[PDB]
Amino acid sequence: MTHDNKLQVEAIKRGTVIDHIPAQIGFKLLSLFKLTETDQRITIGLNLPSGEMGRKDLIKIENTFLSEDQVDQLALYAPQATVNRIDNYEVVGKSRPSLPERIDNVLVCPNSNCISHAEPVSSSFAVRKRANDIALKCKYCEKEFSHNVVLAN
Amino acid sequence: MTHDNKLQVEAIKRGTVIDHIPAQIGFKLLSLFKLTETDQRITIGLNLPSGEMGRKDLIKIENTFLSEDQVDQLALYAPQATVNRIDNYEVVGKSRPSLPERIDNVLVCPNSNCISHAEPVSSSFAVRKRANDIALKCKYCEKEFSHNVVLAN
Amino acid sequence: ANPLYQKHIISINDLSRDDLNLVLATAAKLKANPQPELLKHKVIASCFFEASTRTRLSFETSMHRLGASVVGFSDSANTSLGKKGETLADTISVISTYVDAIVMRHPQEGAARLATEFSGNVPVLNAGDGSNQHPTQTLLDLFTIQETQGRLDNLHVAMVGDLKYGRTVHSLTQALAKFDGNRFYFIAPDALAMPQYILDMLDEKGIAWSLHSSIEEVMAEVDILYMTRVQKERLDPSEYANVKAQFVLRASDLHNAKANMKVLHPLPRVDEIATDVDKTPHAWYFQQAGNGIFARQALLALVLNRDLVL
Amino acid sequence: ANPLYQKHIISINDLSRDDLNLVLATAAKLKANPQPELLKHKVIASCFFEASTRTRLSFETSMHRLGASVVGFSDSANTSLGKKGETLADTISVISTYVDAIVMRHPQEGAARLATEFSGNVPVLNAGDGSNQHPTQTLLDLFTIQETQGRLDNLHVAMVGDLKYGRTVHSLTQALAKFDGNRFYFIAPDALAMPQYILDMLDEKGIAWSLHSSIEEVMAEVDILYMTRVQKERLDPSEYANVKAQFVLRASDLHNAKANMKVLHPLPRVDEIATDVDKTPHAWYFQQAGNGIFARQALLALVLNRDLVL
Amino acid sequence: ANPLYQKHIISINDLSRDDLNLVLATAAKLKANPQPELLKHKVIASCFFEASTRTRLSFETSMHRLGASVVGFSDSANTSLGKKGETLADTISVISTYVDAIVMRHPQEGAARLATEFSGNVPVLNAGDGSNQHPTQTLLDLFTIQETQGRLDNLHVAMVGDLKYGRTVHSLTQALAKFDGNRFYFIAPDALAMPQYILDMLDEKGIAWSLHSSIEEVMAEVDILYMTRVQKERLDPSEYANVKAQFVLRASDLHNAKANMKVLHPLPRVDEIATDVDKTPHAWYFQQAGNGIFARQALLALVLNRDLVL
Amino acid sequence: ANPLYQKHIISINDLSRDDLNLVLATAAKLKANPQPELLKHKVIASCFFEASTRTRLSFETSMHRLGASVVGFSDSANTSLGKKGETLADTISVISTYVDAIVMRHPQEGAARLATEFSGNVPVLNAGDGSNQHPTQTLLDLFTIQETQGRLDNLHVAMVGDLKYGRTVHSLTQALAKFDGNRFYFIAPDALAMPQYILDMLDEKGIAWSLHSSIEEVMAEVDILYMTRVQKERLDPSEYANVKAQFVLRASDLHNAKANMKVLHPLPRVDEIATDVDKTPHAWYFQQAGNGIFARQALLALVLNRDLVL
Ligand SMILES: Nc1ccn([C@@H]2O[C@H](COP(=O)(O)OP(=O)(O)OP(=O)(O)O)[C@@H](O)[C@H]2O)c(=O)n1
Ligand SMILES: Nc1ccn([C@@H]2O[C@H](COP(=O)(O)OP(=O)(O)OP(=O)(O)O)[C@@H](O)[C@H]2O)c(=O)n1
Ligand SMILES: [Zn+2]
Ligand SMILES: [Zn+2]
Repeated sequence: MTHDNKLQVEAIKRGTVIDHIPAQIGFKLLSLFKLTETDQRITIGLNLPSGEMGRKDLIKIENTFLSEDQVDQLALYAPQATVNRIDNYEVVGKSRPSLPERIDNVLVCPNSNCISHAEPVSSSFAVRKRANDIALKCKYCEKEFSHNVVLAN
Repeated sequence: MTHDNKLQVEAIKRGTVIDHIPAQIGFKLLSLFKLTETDQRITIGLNLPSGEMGRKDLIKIENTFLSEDQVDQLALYAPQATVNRIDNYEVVGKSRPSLPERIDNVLVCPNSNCISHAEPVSSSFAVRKRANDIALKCKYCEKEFSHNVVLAN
Repeated sequence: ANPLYQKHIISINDLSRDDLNLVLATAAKLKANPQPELLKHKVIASCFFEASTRTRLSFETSMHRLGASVVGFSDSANTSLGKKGETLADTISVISTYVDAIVMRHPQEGAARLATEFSGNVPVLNAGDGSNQHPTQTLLDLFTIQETQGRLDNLHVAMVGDLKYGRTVHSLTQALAKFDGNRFYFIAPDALAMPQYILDMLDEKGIAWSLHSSIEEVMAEVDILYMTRVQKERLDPSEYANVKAQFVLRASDLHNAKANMKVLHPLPRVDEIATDVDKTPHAWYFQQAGNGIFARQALLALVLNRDLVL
Repeated sequence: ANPLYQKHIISINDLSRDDLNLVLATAAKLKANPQPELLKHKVIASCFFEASTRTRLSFETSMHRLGASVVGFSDSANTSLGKKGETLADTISVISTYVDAIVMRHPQEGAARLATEFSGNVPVLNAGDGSNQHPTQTLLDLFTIQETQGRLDNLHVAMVGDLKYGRTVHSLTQALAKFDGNRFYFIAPDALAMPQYILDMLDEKGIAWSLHSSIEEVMAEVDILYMTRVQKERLDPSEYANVKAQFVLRASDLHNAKANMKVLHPLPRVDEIATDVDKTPHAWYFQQAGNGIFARQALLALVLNRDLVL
Repeated sequence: ANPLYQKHIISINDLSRDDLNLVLATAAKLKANPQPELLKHKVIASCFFEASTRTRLSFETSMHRLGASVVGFSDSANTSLGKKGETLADTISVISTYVDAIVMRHPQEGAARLATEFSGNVPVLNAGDGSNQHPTQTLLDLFTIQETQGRLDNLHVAMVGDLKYGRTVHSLTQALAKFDGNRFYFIAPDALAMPQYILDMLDEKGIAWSLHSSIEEVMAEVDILYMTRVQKERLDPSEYANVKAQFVLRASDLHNAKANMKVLHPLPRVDEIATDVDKTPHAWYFQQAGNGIFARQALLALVLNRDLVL
Repeated sequence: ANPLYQKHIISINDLSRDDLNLVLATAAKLKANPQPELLKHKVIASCFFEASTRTRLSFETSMHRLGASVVGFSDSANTSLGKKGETLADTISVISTYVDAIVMRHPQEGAARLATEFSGNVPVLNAGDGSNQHPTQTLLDLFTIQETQGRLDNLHVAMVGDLKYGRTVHSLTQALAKFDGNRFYFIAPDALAMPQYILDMLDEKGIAWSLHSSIEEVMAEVDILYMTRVQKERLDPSEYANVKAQFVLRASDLHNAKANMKVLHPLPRVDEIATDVDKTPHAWYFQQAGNGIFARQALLALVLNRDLVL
């Protein structure tokens, strides 16, 4: 309980707040990292006014603490987000995402002939070379693509 | 104020508030009805407490009025949802969803030989409350299925 | 301008009683005085994405008997379309750029109605879409019941054979349910029974029907006996053979048929109607196929012509 | 007698500027007042040794719209010719013994010009010979540039796609180089670049061209954007995908297009032009295909008629 | 000698309760203490006139783990024997002069029984003959049921799917009906239900059976759940997709099953068993396919070796 | 145990310099003093979902020279597994309950790596997976280079042909780049040149490479000349035939080669190597294909046998 309001809503006790999500990445992250399949109270604010991006998104998941590698999976979508972990209304922890070494499940090999399309295996890509611009190599067909390309189909 | 409910959350000046979404339909509806593709502030609550109705979800979308047709769509999913419009800080209309006569776009034909599957076509089903269920007849096939078979997929 | 003018004939469920009578009275007039130049200078596409000779030769002869030109393909065995992922929306957006009506058969249900969303103003007439509709087969059967019986109402119509998957008996039961007082007798192997959505529509309209197990139970009362082929793969070889291959008609069975009774079969008949039935007055399966010409001609005349001269 | 009278239309390199204008002004007249009996009593052979539905249905509809009869075959999948080693000289020496013009497509380059040495006086019109020519596709594209732009000279024409093996962009660059002041922008993956013999002919005629890597670099200045399909097997699956599948047009890209800009694609389009482009005023790919009828009609009218009435 | 020494293995109908237990007893022995030189110098023929590579690899691996040699073939659209003209009877008469045993799978029923009259003293083992029999599948199913449940009597076995045409479900019911007190639940789509002959036999034996509509209503009482694949050709796409909220199994459905309940499937399992079942302890279809090695080793060992002391 | 004992052999990328030398060391041992009962009682599966009979016979002969048993298949337009519906994952899950090792060649990339997650403790050895990897070809190429040159470091290797799509030339360059001081010459048609990733890797390692236009300009400095076949589908006939005075090798071209220079080719060699080369001492492609036996014997011996004392 603390005086919420909607331009920057307030206080969950105990749980995670992913703030400074770029506009329109928030829903993407909800659906992609399946954050919603929990019985906990999630509160989400879309296209909000704030700390200078002007407009941002924010997600609040009480009682769940998603961390260290979970936070890193957020990196090519929301690299400039902050993952505050809250306990008894205090921000006892502030993480930011860094590039992971493996991004499972979420991507799709652009190579139409690899076997991963047709089967009970989940995608897996090795990540290379920070911010000057990322290369992702499929586990299975060992073909290396530009992230800009894996991130369309 | 307290017996918790509000604690500071989002009263809005004008907009639509969909309330009493059945739990887990809450995220379906954002996806399916493409409600986040907007720049307006949305504030969503999941697994919201409802001693009042078990547990529920609730989307608040401002400066947008979702009406008539748009409301009746939701009936297949959240059939006991009360949409509320607001134009100056309070409920100007409560609107329950009624079943429509046609459900376009969001639904797949179960029929794998139906031409809707391979083509640039928007799906369309004619709705029919045959007591015990709603049958849904595809506009291409003309094959009629229980709404439970189509929603299951 | 006539009601059917420039319409798409996609489903029987879309034609009213009125619409069906109009087509049938025009067939009767064209059968009586030919109009060999009515569609002079029209070019019509015969697109058979799935091959069907019986239906194609019939449709194109009747386009030829009203003076129209035909361009088209028969496929199933390759004729370069869908080449390199080309969608059906796109093929039809290109064919309607130059023909005046598209006749089409396609493997998937719904394909003629999709063609409709892309053909602009060129009418699309459905010659069969998978297990869904075949209007022009129901129009010819109806025409044949009418011409031989004198009416389309107050009939006793027996449907014998594979009723579960026979796409033509399902549409003829829906068309005939548009008219009054018809009584249906279904005679099918248990595995091949008339599906519930049919029965449920008959009940709801207060139309009488009943299941019988042999044609002898009902021959005496019957006006139209419509036979369908059982396809031997809807059953195993021994199911077909074992006791269910007795939905077979022979001359002997016709003894007590009313003098007006006719035997109809959309064809290929292979087993079900023995060759000795052909010599009887009740064999009307071949004359039914010849009526396909006038039914089909009538639809192309009504759809391409604002006003019809007769 | 008109210049084209009884000529063989085998290659674009054989038609002059004058010849190309004449065909285009006749197309414009026949599109404006039909001449449905001009080729009355002519019989034309549609020989498609290689199947091509799009092209065949178009060619035969336009033979039908001028009143001619068509006999012919589509093969690739067997229609008994070359049966038992019969040469193409021999098939053509026999077909020209009874038809009045041969339209033909064939897998090997040179085949329509060989037909010419054996057809006597029956004109041979080429509907495609392997990777060599396709005149009637260039005539329809030209007609469409002319009708939408008002001219064929002083154009800014962008050619986007697989330019190395796209047999139609190679002929349209040669035809357009017949006219003045056109400027070419080629946008191709490195593996699929416009071959040197093209570039070398443009340089030698003093025509301006340039390579760009995205359509955004040139959209603002462009009148005709001619897209071609990349065939996914000219590249491996991952080459296509990896960064080269971005020669794809979408509605968003059209923002700054001039109000007159048109998008042309010989078709099947499958990937390269997104479906939302269709709703824009610039989508002219389908109306381009409909113009195939008048371009094609005009060539058969000019080649079979000594004098033309208009 | 052992009772099955030099015997022909053609129908499950022909093996007594006792022969079924002998085979199963042996196969546990060979699984535990393998004897890789038991058929040293024997040459078995793997005549698959109908391809089934899973069954063929299981058998040939059974032949080689006992040290035997293998000659033979498979024939999806290929290799000479049976020809058309050359009879099966002459194929067998010639091959039984070359080998010591013949495993055969043929598309027509009774082919293996015909073979038996032409192989001389050479034993023939049926690997599938049309829709009639496949005894080595029943033998491994019982070995898996006996190896997970501890007995073959007093079981609550649920059989699910295409009970009308799964040859495996017809056989497994005959074989389990030689043991005592078994109770059967048959959960099938009523168009694909257990034939009246299986049921009439079961009532002559006094055995208990009941028919159910979804697995969820028996999940609680069951020991073996034997899923079968529903054969979508014997169905309409819409029929196929219509049934209830299906008869496919997922882990969610398993949350009530007894701890010793095992899900069996002859394979392939396209759709009816979801991947999440694969990780539960109740999943046993892959282990069932490995027991195929020990069941077929057993049969070959008893048929070709006079008495066995392992 | 040995380092490769029970390991999966899927990409050349995954074997260290040391593992490459162990294999090559073993293979010289087995060539010299053969051990024909080393895999006695093992049963290997030769799953060629894509036919390659040369590779399949090399492997099965490797399996039999070490005394192992073989079950499996090939599949140019044939035999059941993988079906369409039945997954590769379920095929492998079932076959890895029957055999001791799986050699597999599949048309889609990563199929062997997928397999690895379903074979349990059973090792899988890649025989080719789309355009990705074929490690047993690289292993025999290095064995032939080491056996003719005396070392695998400090070589002047010329690679010629389709460097863009030969999977073998991509692999051989990664493997030779784990050894020291090698200098690479790449003579290819610029439309078919070495990808930028091979070259970018080679420059990160400090390795020397240069690109040339015809073999004649490096003939003098070279040790290994590795010809590749130019894949005429990825080319126009006229393009194919246009290149220089070609990149095919004939004895005349060899008149300057060093005495220890050997010409290697993975085979087939339709055109790029003339028959007169076969009689020179520099020809070594056939001997290279015999070393395929000793390279694959080595791999199987180390994977299935715990430590090797030969
Ligand atoms: N019990 C609490 C305490 C804080 N917050 C959230 O924690 C987020 C940020 O943490 P904080 O350090 O308290 O505010 P800032 O200093 O602005 O964090 P930053 O500078 O990283 O944006 C705010 O969005 C606030 O809503 C919360 O929901 N519940
Ligand atoms: N300025 C306002 C006014 C109302 N609301 C929302 O509008 C909804 C309408 O409910 P209301 O009619 O005010 O009382 P309820 O009893 O909650 O409606 P119901 O009968 O559905 O429970 C409430 O959830 C409230 O949050 C809002 O967000 N902003
Ligand atoms: Zn991949
Ligand atoms: Zn449908």
